[PDB]
Amino acid sequence: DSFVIRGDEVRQIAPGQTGKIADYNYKLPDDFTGCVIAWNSNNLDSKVG
Amino acid sequence: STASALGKLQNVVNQNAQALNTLVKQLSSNFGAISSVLNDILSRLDPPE
Repeated sequence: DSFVIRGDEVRQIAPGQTGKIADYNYKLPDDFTGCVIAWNSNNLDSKVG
Repeated sequence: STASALGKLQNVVNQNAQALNTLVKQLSSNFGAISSVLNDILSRLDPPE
Protein backbone atom coordinates (compact mmCIF):
# COMPACT_ATOMS: atom_id res chain seq x y z
CA ASP A 1 0.00 0.00 0.00
CA SER A 2 1.45 3.32 -1.15
CA PHE A 3 0.71 6.98 -0.45
CA VAL A 4 2.31 10.32 0.45
CA ILE A 5 2.23 12.20 3.78
CA ARG A 6 4.16 14.92 5.58
CA GLY A 7 7.25 14.43 7.71
CA ASP A 8 5.59 14.71 11.12
CA GLU A 9 2.81 12.23 10.34
CA VAL A 10 5.00 9.17 9.69
CA ARG A 11 5.04 8.43 13.42
CA GLN A 12 1.29 7.79 13.24
CA ILE A 13 1.81 4.85 10.84
CA ALA A 14 2.28 2.11 13.42
CA PRO A 15 0.12 -0.59 15.01
CA GLY A 16 -1.94 0.61 17.96
CA GLN A 17 -1.33 4.28 17.19
CA THR A 18 -3.73 7.16 17.73
CA GLY A 19 -3.70 10.55 16.04
CA LYS A 20 -5.24 12.19 12.99
CA ILE A 21 -4.11 10.18 9.97
CA ALA A 22 -4.06 6.89 11.88
CA ASP A 23 -7.78 7.07 12.67
CA TYR A 24 -9.29 9.05 9.77
CA ASN A 25 -7.20 8.06 6.73
CA TYR A 26 -5.35 4.77 7.27
CA LYS A 27 -5.78 2.42 10.23
CA LEU A 28 -3.45 -0.50 10.91
CA PRO A 29 -4.47 -3.57 12.94
CA ASP A 30 -2.99 -3.90 16.41
CA ASP A 31 -1.46 -7.30 15.60
CA PHE A 32 -0.04 -6.11 12.27
CA THR A 33 2.77 -8.17 10.78
CA GLY A 34 4.85 -6.67 8.03
CA CYS A 35 7.03 -3.65 7.44
CA VAL A 36 6.78 0.08 6.73
CA ILE A 37 9.03 2.09 4.40
CA ALA A 38 9.28 5.88 4.26
CA TRP A 39 11.58 8.05 2.15
CA ASN A 40 11.93 11.68 1.14
CA SER A 41 10.36 13.25 -1.94
CA ASN A 42 10.83 16.98 -1.31
CA ASN A 43 12.96 17.23 -4.46
CA LEU A 44 10.38 15.40 -6.61
CA ASP A 45 6.92 15.63 -5.01
CA SER A 46 7.23 19.26 -3.82
CA LYS A 47 6.22 22.03 -6.22
CA VAL A 48 7.28 25.67 -6.16
CA GLY A 49 3.72 26.57 -7.15
CA SER B 1 -25.21 -27.90 79.67
CA THR B 2 -21.53 -27.98 78.70
CA ALA B 3 -20.57 -26.47 75.36
CA SER B 4 -17.44 -26.93 73.23
CA ALA B 5 -17.89 -30.71 73.28
CA LEU B 6 -18.38 -30.79 69.50
CA GLY B 7 -15.23 -29.00 68.45
CA LYS B 8 -14.58 -31.15 65.40
CA LEU B 9 -17.81 -30.52 63.49
CA GLN B 10 -17.78 -26.81 64.30
CA ASN B 11 -14.16 -26.72 63.17
CA VAL B 12 -15.07 -28.27 59.83
CA VAL B 13 -17.87 -25.78 59.27
CA ASN B 14 -15.64 -22.85 60.17
CA GLN B 15 -12.85 -24.00 57.87
CA ASN B 16 -15.16 -24.29 54.87
CA ALA B 17 -16.73 -20.90 55.52
CA GLN B 18 -13.39 -19.17 56.00
CA ALA B 19 -11.92 -20.60 52.80
CA LEU B 20 -14.91 -19.48 50.77
CA ASN B 21 -14.89 -16.04 52.39
CA THR B 22 -11.24 -15.38 51.62
CA LEU B 23 -11.69 -16.60 48.06
CA VAL B 24 -14.41 -13.99 47.60
CA LYS B 25 -12.36 -11.31 49.36
CA GLN B 26 -9.51 -11.83 46.92
CA LEU B 27 -11.52 -10.06 44.20
CA SER B 28 -10.72 -6.64 45.63
CA SER B 29 -6.95 -6.96 45.25
CA ASN B 30 -4.86 -5.09 42.69
CA PHE B 31 -2.08 -7.52 41.72
CA GLY B 32 -0.03 -4.57 40.51
CA ALA B 33 -2.55 -3.21 38.01
CA ILE B 34 -3.94 0.32 38.18
CA SER B 35 -7.37 -0.68 39.50
CA SER B 36 -9.30 -3.66 40.82
CA VAL B 37 -12.33 -3.24 38.52
CA LEU B 38 -12.41 -3.97 34.80
CA ASN B 39 -14.81 -1.15 33.96
CA ASP B 40 -12.44 1.62 35.05
CA ILE B 41 -9.49 0.09 33.22
CA LEU B 42 -11.58 -0.24 30.07
CA SER B 43 -13.04 3.27 30.31
CA ARG B 44 -9.79 5.08 31.15
CA LEU B 45 -7.27 3.60 28.70
CA ASP B 46 -6.86 2.59 25.07
CA PRO B 47 -6.63 -1.14 24.24
CA PRO B 48 -2.82 -1.44 23.90
CA GLU B 49 -2.12 -1.21 27.65
